[PDB]
Amino acid sequence: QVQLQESGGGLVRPGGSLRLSCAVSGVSESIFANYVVGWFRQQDSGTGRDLVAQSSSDDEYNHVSGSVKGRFTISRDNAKNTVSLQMDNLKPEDTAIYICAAAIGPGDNYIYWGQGTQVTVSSENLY
Amino acid sequence: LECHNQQSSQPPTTKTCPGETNCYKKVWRDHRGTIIERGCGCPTVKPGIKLNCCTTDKCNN
Ligand code: NI
Ligand code: NI
Ligand code: NI
Ligand code: NI
Ligand code: NI
Ligand code: NI
Ligand code: NI
Ligand code: NI
Ligand code: NI
Repeated sequence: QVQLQESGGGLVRPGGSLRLSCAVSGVSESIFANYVVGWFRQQDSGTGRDLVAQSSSDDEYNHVSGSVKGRFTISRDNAKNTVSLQMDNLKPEDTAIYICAAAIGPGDNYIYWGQGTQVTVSSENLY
Repeated sequence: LECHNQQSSQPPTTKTCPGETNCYKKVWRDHRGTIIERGCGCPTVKPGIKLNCCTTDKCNN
């Protein structure tokens, strides 16, 4: 069965960078090439799950949201079955839970969903 | 599950989709002002569309 594992969360100081990654377990044949793998940001009470990036072989279904354009970048190792989201110049406003999702194909619905990983940008003391 | 489906700022309407645990609110600007399309499920999306997927009933407002 397909199951999505995320990795890379934590606390980043303002202006730093950090790379999340989402590995699609299942499809262990490694023929998931065209899973439209999405990265969503959930800022708790504010807003539900906001699509921040979408990764597909199909150009029209491979893009980044304009809000983070220029700061975030997606990468793919289809062979190793990973979809990474590198986040540079991280601002406090980017503090949120980032979740991975996978659709079986371009235009189909995100039916697979990830665990979630917290990203915190603040510069404040962690106790 | 239950989710809205009205377009942009028409009066709130509902659509019941049994089993669908996620919902969506898509926004694109277009020539004719901010257009909004709400519905069931969490769909993959073409370029330049503000997608927001959601998890509770009638939460894609
Ligand atoms: Ni939002
Ligand atoms: Ni192309
Ligand atoms: Ni292109
Ligand atoms: Ni692009
Ligand atoms: Ni700020
Ligand atoms: Ni198409
Ligand atoms: Ni219900
Ligand atoms: Ni029902
Ligand atoms: Ni409502």
